Amino acid sequence: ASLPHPKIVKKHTKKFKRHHSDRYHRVAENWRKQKGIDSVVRRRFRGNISQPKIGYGSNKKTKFLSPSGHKTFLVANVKDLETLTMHTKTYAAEIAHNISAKNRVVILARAKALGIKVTNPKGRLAL
Amino acid sequence: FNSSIGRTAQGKEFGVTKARWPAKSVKFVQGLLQNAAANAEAKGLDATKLYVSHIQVNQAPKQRRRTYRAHGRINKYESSPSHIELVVTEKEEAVAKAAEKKVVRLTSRQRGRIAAQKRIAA
Amino acid sequence: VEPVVVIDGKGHLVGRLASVVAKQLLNGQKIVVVRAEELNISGEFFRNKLKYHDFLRKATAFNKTRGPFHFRAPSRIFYKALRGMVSHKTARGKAALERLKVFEGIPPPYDKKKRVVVPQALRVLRLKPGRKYTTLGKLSTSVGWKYEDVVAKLEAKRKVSSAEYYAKKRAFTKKVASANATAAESDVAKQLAALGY
Amino acid sequence: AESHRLYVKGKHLSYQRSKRVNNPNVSLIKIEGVATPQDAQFYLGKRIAYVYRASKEVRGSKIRVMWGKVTRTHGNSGVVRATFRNNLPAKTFGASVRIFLYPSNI
Amino acid sequence: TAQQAPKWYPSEDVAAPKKTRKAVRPQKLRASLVPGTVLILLAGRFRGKRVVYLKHLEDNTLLVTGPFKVNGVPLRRVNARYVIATSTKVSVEGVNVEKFNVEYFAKEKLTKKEKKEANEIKTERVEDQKVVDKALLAEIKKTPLLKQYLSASFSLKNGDKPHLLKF
RNA sequence: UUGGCGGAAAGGCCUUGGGUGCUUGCUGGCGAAUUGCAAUGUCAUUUUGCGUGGGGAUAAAUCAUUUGUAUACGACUUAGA
RNA sequence: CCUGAAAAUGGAUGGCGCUCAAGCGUGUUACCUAUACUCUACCGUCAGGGUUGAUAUGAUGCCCUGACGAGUAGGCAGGCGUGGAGGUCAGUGACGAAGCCUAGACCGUAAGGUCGGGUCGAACGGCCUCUAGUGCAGAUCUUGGUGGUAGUAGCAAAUAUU
RNA sequence: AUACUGCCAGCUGGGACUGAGGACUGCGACGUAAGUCAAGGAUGCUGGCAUAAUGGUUAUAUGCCGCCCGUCUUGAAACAC
RNA sequence: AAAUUGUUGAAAGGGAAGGGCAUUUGAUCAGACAUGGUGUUUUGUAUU
Repeated sequence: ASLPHPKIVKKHTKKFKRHHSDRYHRVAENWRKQKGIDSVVRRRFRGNISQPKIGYGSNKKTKFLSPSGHKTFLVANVKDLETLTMHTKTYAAEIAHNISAKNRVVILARAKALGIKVTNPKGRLAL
Repeated sequence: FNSSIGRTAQGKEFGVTKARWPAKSVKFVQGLLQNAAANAEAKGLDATKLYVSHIQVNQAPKQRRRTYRAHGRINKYESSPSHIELVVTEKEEAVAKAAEKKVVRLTSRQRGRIAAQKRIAA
Repeated sequence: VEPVVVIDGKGHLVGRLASVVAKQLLNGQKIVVVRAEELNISGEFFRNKLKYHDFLRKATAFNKTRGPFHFRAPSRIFYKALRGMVSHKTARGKAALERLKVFEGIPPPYDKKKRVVVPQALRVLRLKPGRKYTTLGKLSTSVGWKYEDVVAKLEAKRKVSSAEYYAKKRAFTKKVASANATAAESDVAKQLAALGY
Repeated sequence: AESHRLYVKGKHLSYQRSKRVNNPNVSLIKIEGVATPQDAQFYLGKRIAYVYRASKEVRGSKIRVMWGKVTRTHGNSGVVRATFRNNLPAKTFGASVRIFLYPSNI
Repeated sequence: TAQQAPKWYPSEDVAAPKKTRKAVRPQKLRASLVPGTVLILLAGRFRGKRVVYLKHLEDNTLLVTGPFKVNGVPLRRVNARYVIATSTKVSVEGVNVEKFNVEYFAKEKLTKKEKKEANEIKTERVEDQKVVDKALLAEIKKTPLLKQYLSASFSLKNGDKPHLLKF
């Protein structure tokens, strides 16, 4: 398709889970930096969870890109498709979840008409 | 639910040491078994190949009472009622067999090797 | 190299042999050790008896049945050394100790087969001449091993059997060599020799 | 006749490691018959296969293989350092591996 | 809509790569393989099998043959890094070797639509192989035991250390 | 099978016998390809089946009852067609 | 090296063990590896700069170069999320909004966002701003609910029932 | 001549990791001039599958590592709360 | 909804469990080869 752009396999794919979220149910997995004085996670002891930081940032020339190489644009109608028309190979439409079935098939038909990629062109239909 | 209960010989049939004779639970369960047998008879089932295919007892809302303790204190005295459900089904043989075909993907080297083996075989 | 390596313990220093065997087991080689009663320890017999007496003194205060277990057999003494040199509380250590086998004397499946030597652990090659050493069988009998005489009798029986086998093999081999000499000095033998075989 | 081995037997021993930290990306290989870095040099830059068997047929076979190569020596006793396509499972410590003669130079 | 026109215009035209300075130079083969040397194929269908090296093809490959009558290896191409050169050598005089090339080893790649879900040789190719191997046998005959040496396949035995082993 | 030996964990080691194969000890004839320049390129364990069939002699234990050389309950020691 | 040299659970050159050592003193020399050093890629920060050729890039746009990156108390900056308000999307919706469940997917370093599949039936969201009763893991926090303990302690004074 | 030391803008060989990047450009090398180069960052050729094969997620297993968080404190895993 | 429970079922289990780095195995899943390519032997050539 295109050139082998960077961010091939491994920078950090694992989710950054909050400390002790597995220990307690009251503790959600949404990341929270440990502010404790004696916290081993904050103190960065060996064998502990890794903390989010700026070093993990993905390449600027590939950030926000999907595996297909397209940035995902949330679309609610053929008007958003029209604004996505001229950038087919770099953008991919994604129908909003609260779109009715008939309108969803309308967006799918229009996106097929102008070649715009859709990241969920399979919902609310049979095979 | 067997902590600190006694032991008996009548558990050796099940390989355990702790068994009891819960008369009230047995009466409730056998009443429900009779009800299920009646339901199956009304449905036209065999009633001789019937086996308990599903059974489940879960907790019900507690019935609250009070007990009186030393030094003018009040503690709960609660019953633990049961929601019992069971489904008796006509017993049948093995449901199905002949699993998926599991299409095989062979490379050029593998196809050449199998062709050579087939040619060598006589 | 080999699927199973059989080492006889006679003339070997317990620590050096245990270290070598432990490294081989970790590298993945199955090992059996025989003549563990004829294994050797450097130092006076009294010194090693005192060391084992300290080991015996070590035991759990509140339950000796869960305390350290002081095995008296020579093969189990060698096993204790090897288990000390192998990380035995992990699955890799359990695998290595399963790969290891130790015996007193040589049971049939191993006395009918080949026994190798470890020069790095041999007492003659390692110890300075004149330095005192100890025999594992004697030390084990001192600390309470009850089968020195039985193992000695069985080893004597096996040694006579092996001596008769060796006499038969030596006679057969010398006849083979005599016939090879008769059929020798041929073109094929001369060609092989001049080539370098 | 009875022998068809075109490789050299070796043992995957462990990972590259310090006393208390290991690096799974590099494995240590003991080549059979090699006891010195001098022969390790001849064995440098050579393909390695770890061949194992799985109970499930994946692509027409029940045998799976991991590919790597001897890259450089390790120590004074003929142990070499190998890097595989995927790091070895670490249950294969002291496990049989095959070192092939290719890419050949002799 | 959310926007009438994007103020920033992304690049649509793919950036053509600039002129790379990586020229191609002819491969330098190792000195241990000269045409006529007996090689040991180590991989493929004929792995561990002794063939004879004839020509260095233009696509960095080696043109070898069994000969076919000896061990069943036809006139093929192999890889220098996968062959093992030996001290044994046969003179390739009297053979024609300049006819074969990549055009000779054209593939005619099979199509994707044709898949073998259930389960030949050119007469010119077989005749060329016959002529070449006839000439090669006419050479090979004079050296004793060489025909059997090429017929036998190579293998590594217990105790064989290739680093200490001379080919 | 005849003749043995081997109880340390023998379970293996030998031996006179008959039938077949193979033999590269030496000389031959035919075949190999296209797995397409390499892909481990697949080769020698514990059991199961409404199996493929040849031999095969068709039992115990537990609960319940009982005993008291036993016993908190288990367990134990007996009896009972 | 030995004697001097004796303390209480069993016991510690880290352990095994080691005796021309695997001990002690001293010398070559090879070898192992830290988030350190060198080189390369990427992220961010900072600094120095280039850019008014088309009637294409709010020049807060694009681009070049180099250096740097620990962090409690604390400071500042840039962002995520919530309840309401003014605009706009003539935005989403009973052909299914909000909500909830889902070892299903994608994106962001992250706060989180978007989607796939179930349940559900009436409202709700993005963008530019305004506003605050705006983010919980703790406070022997408040209210409510629920566990293990646990079918456990126990339901044995007042003679006694058949 | 040769333990040695120092230098070579000396000659060969075997390995490994990496391949960042643009609409004319710069600095250079190579027979008495056509232009080509290893000179401001990888290309050429050839193979296998047109898929869970590579991968992402997840549950185990394995090697090494990993003390329970918040707080007071010079010092907390603490037999401190 | 959660805590806390009973049952489709899946895996683990020698005095805890949970976690990080890295693979393996089993389960599951997205991305990608009708993409803007041959002008006429297959066709459903104003549809290419």
